[PDB]
Amino acid sequence: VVGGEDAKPGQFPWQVVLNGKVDAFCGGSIVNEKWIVTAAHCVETGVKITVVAGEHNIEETEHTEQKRNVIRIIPHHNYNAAINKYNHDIALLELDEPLVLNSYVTPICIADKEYTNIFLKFGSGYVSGWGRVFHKGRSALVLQYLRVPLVDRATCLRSTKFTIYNNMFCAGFHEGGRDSCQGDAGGPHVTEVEGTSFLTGIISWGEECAMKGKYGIYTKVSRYVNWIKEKTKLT
Amino acid sequence: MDVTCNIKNGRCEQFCKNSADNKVVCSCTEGYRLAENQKSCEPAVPFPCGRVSV
Amino acid sequence: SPVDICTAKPRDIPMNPMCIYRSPEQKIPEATNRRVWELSKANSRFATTFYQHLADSKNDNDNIFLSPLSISTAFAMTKLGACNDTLQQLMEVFKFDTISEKTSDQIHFFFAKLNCRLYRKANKASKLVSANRLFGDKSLTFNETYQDISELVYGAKLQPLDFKENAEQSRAAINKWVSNKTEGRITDVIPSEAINELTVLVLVNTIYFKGLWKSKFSPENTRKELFYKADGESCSASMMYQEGKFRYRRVAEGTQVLELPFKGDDITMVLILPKPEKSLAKVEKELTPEVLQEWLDELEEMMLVVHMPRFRIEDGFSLKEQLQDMGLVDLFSPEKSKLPGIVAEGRDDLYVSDAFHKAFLEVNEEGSEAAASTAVVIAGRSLNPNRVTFKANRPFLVFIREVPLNTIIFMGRVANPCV
Ligand SMILES: CO[C@H]1O[C@H](COS(=O)(=O)O)[C@@H](O[C@@H]2O[C@@H](C(=O)O)[C@@H](O[C@H]3O[C@H](COS(=O)(=O)O)[C@@H](O[C@@H]4O[C@H](C(=O)O)[C@@H](O[C@H]5O[C@H](COS(=O)(=O)O)[C@@H](OC)[C@H](OC)[C@H]5OS(=O)(=O)O)[C@H](OC)[C@H]4OC)[C@H](OS(=O)(=O)O)[C@H]3OS(=O)(=O)O)[C@H](OC)[C@H]2OS(=O)(=O)O)[C@H](OS(=O)(=O)O)[C@H]1OS(=O)(=O)O
Ligand SMILES: *[C@@H]1O[C@H](CO)[C@@H](O[C@@H]2O[C@H](CO)[C@@H](O[C@H]3O[C@H](CO)[C@@H](O)[C@H](O)[C@@H]3O)[C@H](O)[C@H]2NC(C)=O)[C@H](O)[C@H]1NC(C)=O
Ligand SMILES: *[C@@H]1O[C@H](CO[C@@H]2O[C@@H](C)[C@@H](O)[C@@H](O)[C@@H]2O)[C@@H](O)[C@H](O)[C@H]1NC(C)=O
Ligand SMILES: *[C@@H]1O[C@H](CO[C@@H]2O[C@@H](C)[C@@H](O)[C@@H](O)[C@@H]2O)[C@@H](O)[C@H](O)[C@H]1NC(C)=O
Ligand SMILES: [Ca+2]
Repeated sequence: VVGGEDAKPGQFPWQVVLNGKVDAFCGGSIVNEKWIVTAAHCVETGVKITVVAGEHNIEETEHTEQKRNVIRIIPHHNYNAAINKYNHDIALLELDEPLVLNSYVTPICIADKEYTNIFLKFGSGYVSGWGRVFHKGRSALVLQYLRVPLVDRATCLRSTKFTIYNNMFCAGFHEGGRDSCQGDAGGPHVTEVEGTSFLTGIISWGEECAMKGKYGIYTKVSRYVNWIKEKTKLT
Repeated sequence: MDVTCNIKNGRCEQFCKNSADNKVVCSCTEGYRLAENQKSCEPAVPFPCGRVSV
Repeated sequence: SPVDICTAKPRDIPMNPMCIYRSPEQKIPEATNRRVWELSKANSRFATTFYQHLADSKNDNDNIFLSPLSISTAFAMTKLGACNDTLQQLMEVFKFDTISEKTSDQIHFFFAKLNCRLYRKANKASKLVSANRLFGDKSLTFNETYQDISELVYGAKLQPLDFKENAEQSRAAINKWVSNKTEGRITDVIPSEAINELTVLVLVNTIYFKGLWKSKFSPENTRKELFYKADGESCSASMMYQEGKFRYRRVAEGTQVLELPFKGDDITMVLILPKPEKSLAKVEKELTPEVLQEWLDELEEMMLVVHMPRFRIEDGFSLKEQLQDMGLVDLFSPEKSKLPGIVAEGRDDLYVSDAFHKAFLEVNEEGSEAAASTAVVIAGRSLNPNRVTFKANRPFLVFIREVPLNTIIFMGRVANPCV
C-alpha cells in the first residue's frame, strides 16, 4: 500500500499474509476457521503456501500469529490466465488445521450478492496489506491500510486501454499518490457498515501503482459470493 | 410510501426484505442475531465476523 | 613542448629504455588500439595471481580492495629503468613477457595510453582520484632522461627525499603529498616506522573511487538489515534496495553473478555472491580468468530485486612480500637489483625498499534516476514468488571493469560492510 498508514494490532483481524518462495507475496481474508479468500493470480495448484493470520509486523513476533499450511487451492472455475491473468481473479485456500478465532483472528463478513453490491456502491472502502509502500520499492513491515473511493466505470474505461470487465471495479484517486501495490493482491477491499466490515472486493491489478490518472482494479466480490459460500461451507 | 427497504433500509442495521402491507423483515449475517428492536444486529458468538474487538 | 600524453604517439617523444627485454620464445574491441588491449589482458593475468597471494596474507574476515592496474602501471615504471634478471623477473611476474616487442619497449607509454582511456571514461561515471609516485633518497643522482619520461607518462618525476637523515619528515612529506593530491581522501599511506634511514626507493600508488549508478537506488528504500559475516556473527548494515533490469546469471553451485553499470555504461561493477554455505574463500581460490570471463559471457538482462549494502572500504598494504613470493626477487635485493636507468650503476645500491598501495571504495545510492518505462502493460499486484532476487547480505566479491576492453580496474571483497 502506497501512501497509506500503519494499522494498529487487531484493526483488520480478517487480514492474512501469504508466504511462499518469497514472503508476503500476496494477502488474503479469513472466510472462516478453515478458509481463506485471495486472488487467483497469487496461487497455482500444486504450489505450497503458508498462511499467517493475526499478523502485524512480518519481521517481529507478536504472539498473536497463527500459521497454517494450505491443503487445497481452488481458483474460480472461470479463471484462465491464458485468456487474461486477471478476469475472475479470485481463489479459495483450505487450511490444514482450523484457525482459533479471537481478537486478532476474525472472519470478514460476506453478504449476499445484492447487499455486497449495495455496500460497494456506498463508495468508500478500505484496502490493506504488506505490499510495497512505493512503486518498485520495499514491502511494508507493519500492516498498511488505505481508504479508497469508488471510481465510476466510464472514467475507468477511459483511463486505460486494457479491458475492465463487469467482474471488476475501479478505486483510487485521480491525482495519484495513494493506492494498493505489488504484494497487496489477494488482500481485501472492505466496506464498514455500522461497525461491521463486509468484503466488497479483492485487490487485483493496475498499471504500476499510485500514478496520476490511473486506478487500482479490483475483483467485484458480489459476483462470486454464491461460489464462496458454497465452497467454504463447514456446515 | 412509509416503510419499505427502499427508505433508510427499512431501518434495518444490516439486511432488509419487504413484507406485505407497509412492513419489512430485518435480518443479520452469520454470527449475529436480530436485537430486541427487530432492527439492530448483535453478536451471537464470541468473535462475530467483521468486527474489531481489541 | 607541452606534450599531451593522452593524444601522443610513441615517436612524438622518444623515450626508449636503457635495456629492453626479449623472451626466449576474444576479438579485438571496437575502436581500440591493439597494444593497449594486450596490455589490459596482461593486467588481468597478473590480477588473478596477485589477488590470491594478497588474500592469503590477509584474514578472511577482513575486506579487500585494490586496483591491480595501478600496481601494474607502477612497476612498469621500474621496468623502464631495469636491466638483466631484475627486468626479466618484472616481465614474468607482471605477465608482460607475452606482449609484442614494440609494446614491451614502450610499455610505460602504453600504460599511459591505457590509463588515459580509462580515466576519461571513469571521470564521467564516478568520482575517481589517485596519487602515484616514486620517492628516492636525495643522496642519489637520478637519470634526468628517466625523470622527463616519468613526468610525461606517469604524471610526476621521482621525488628525492632525505630518508637517511630525515626519515620521519620524509614519511610525513609523502603522506602529505598523497593526501593533498587526493583531496584528503587518502591519508597515512605510509604507516609509522614503515620507512627509515636505510630506505632507498619506495613506490606509492593510491586511488579512491565512488561510482555513480546508471540506475540509482532510492534512499527511501534503504534500511537497516542484518549482514551475516563469515565469523558467524551478524551486524546491522544499511541495505539499499531496487527493482530493475540488470545483466545477471546464476552459475554452477548456485553462485549469483550481477553486473551493475555506472553512468555511461562503459564502466561497471560486477558482484559475485556465493550461495549460503559455500564459503567465499572457496570461490576465490576456485576461479581462473577463463571461468570469470565465461560467466560474464553468459549474463542475460532480466528483471530482479537487488539488495546491496552501502559501505566504504579502505585498504592499505605493502606489496613487497607478496611480489617476492610471486617471483619478483632481485628488485628488492640491495646487491642484486639492477635499475641503471633510474640511477647509473655504481657503488651505491639502488633497489626497492617497498611498495605501498592504498585504495578506497565508497558505495552508496547516488546515480542517475532510473529511466521511465513507456511500455503499456498490466501489472498484477502479487509480488511474484517466482521472481529473481539478489540479496547481498553475506560476503561477496566485487570487480570494477571497463566493458569493451574487459579491464579489471579494481577488485575486492566485502566481508564486513558494517561500521
Ligand atoms: C619490428 O617490428 C616492431 O617494431 C616496429 C618499429 O617500432 S618502433 O618504431 O617503435 O621502433 C613496429 O612498426 C612501427 O609501429 C607501427 C605500429 O602500428 O605500431 C607504426 O606505428 C605508428 O602508426 C600506427 C598506425 O597509425 S595510423 O594512423 O595508420 O592508424 C599507430 O597505431 C595506431 O594507433 C591508433 C591510436 O590512435 O591509438 C589506433 O587507433 C585505434 O585505437 C584508438 C583508441 O586507442 S585506445 O584504445 O588506446 O584508446 C581509436 O581512437 C579512439 C581509433 O579510432 C579510429 C582506433 O582506430 S580504429 O581503426 O581501431 O577505429 C590504431 O588502431 C588501428 C593503431 O593502428 C596500429 C602507432 O601509434 S601507436 O600505436 O600509439 O604507437 C604509430 O606509432 S608511431 O606514430 O609512434 O610510429 C609505425 O609506423 C611508423 C611503425 O614504424 S615503422 O613504420 O618504422 O616500422 C612494428 O609494428 S608493426 O609490425 O608495424 O605493427 C613492431 O612489430 S611488433 O608490434 O613489435 O610485433
Ligand atoms: C638515462 O636514461 C636514458 C633513457 O633510457 C638512457 O638513454 C637510452 O639509452 C639506451 C642505451 O643506453 C639507448 O639505446 C641505444 O642502445 C641500444 C643498446 O645499447 C642500441 O641497440 C640502440 O640502437 C640505441 O643506440 C636509448 O635509445 C636511449 N634513449 C634515450 C634517448 O633516452 C641514458 O643512457 C641514461 N643515461 C645514462 C648514460 O646513464
Ligand atoms: C647484464 O646484461 C649485460 C648485457 O647482456 C646482453 O644485453 C641484454 C640487453 C640481453 O639482451 C642479454 O641477453 C645480453 O647478453 C651483460 O653483459 C651483463 O653481464 C649482465 N649482468 C648480469 C650477469 O647480471
Ligand atoms: C597540493 O595540491 C595543489 C594542487 O594540486 C592539484 O589539484 C588538486 C585539487 C588535486 O587534483 C591534485 O591531484 C592536483 O595536483 C598544488 O598546487 C600544491 O603544490 C600541493 N601542495 C604542495 C605545496 O605540495
Ligand atoms: Ca509478526
